[PDB]
Amino acid sequence: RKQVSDGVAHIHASFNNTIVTITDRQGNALGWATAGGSGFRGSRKSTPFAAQVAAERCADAVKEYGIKNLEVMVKGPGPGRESTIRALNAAGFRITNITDVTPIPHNGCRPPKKRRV
RNA sequence: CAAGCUUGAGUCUCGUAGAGGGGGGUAGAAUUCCAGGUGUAGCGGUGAAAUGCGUAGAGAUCUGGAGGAAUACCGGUGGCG
Repeated sequence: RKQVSDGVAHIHASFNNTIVTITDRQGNALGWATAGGSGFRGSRKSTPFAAQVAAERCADAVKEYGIKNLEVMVKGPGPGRESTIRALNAAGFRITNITDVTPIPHNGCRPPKKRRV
C-alpha cells in the first residue's frame, strides 16, 4: 500500500451491471466495486444510482493509496456511464481525461439471435 | 430465285465507371481460448429468477501468444451481374 497519485478508473457499464475498477497507470488493479456487490440485485442493479454508489465504494477501496489525479475509461452501453464519473468527481478526485473505449468489431464475430420477447 | 442498299444486327480505333467472376497474398478492430502480473467476492442472466462460472481466485484490468470467421466508418429507394 504505497502512494500512486496517478490512477485510471475503468468503468465497465454493462446493461445488467456496472463494474468500477481503479488501477495504476500500468494496469494493475488496486480496488474495485460493483453495483451488485453494493446491495442491489435484479432491477435495482442496472440503475445509475447503483453505479453511483458503486463508484463511491470503489473510491473508498483506494483511500490507502492516496490518488489525486486519475483517468476515466468508460466502456459499455449500460447505465452508469456518466453517473460513475460524477460519483468519482464528487469523491475528491481530479478527473484529468475521460475516454470511451467501448469495443467495436469491424464486422467480426456473429452476435446472438434476436430475442422474441 | 438473282443482284443490290444501310437504317436492324455485328467488327475495329480511343477512353470511362463498377461489391461482375476465378486464384494468391496481406491488414486492423473484435469474440473465444492458453500462460502470467495486479486484485477480491462476486460475476453472468432475467419481467423476476434459477441453471451456469467463482475463494482450487471468477468477473475487472494489464502483457504475450494461438486460431477461425467476417470485413465498422466509406455506405447512399448507390453500382455491377
